[PDB]
Amino acid sequence: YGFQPTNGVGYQPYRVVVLSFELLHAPATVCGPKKSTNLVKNKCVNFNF
Amino acid sequence: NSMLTDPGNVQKAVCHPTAWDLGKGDFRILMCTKVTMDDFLTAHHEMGHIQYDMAYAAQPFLLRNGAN
Repeated sequence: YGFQPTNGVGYQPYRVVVLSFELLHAPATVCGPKKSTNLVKNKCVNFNF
Repeated sequence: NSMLTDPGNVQKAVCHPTAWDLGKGDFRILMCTKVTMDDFLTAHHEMGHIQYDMAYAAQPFLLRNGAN
């Protein structure tokens, strides 16, 4: 490719990244991000730590 | 990229309406347009060469002319 800056679109360079997820088998790994809040004190509450 | 008037420089540049098809999908019009209905019409004429050029740009290189 002889790329030049004065080239119509469709002739200018594009960078490409191809992500390919390939499963297999395991006991655990990456996953979503859990949410949280601001714990309190001196109040019957329903909590998860 | 196009140069629709003669420049703000006193610039020596052949002032003649024309439509260029440099390649690689790069289309430029070279004219020195004045505010007249004459150059309002040749603007429509010179854009017609561009829209003809943009249409057959998917053929191979040796067939990118008019049909005759």
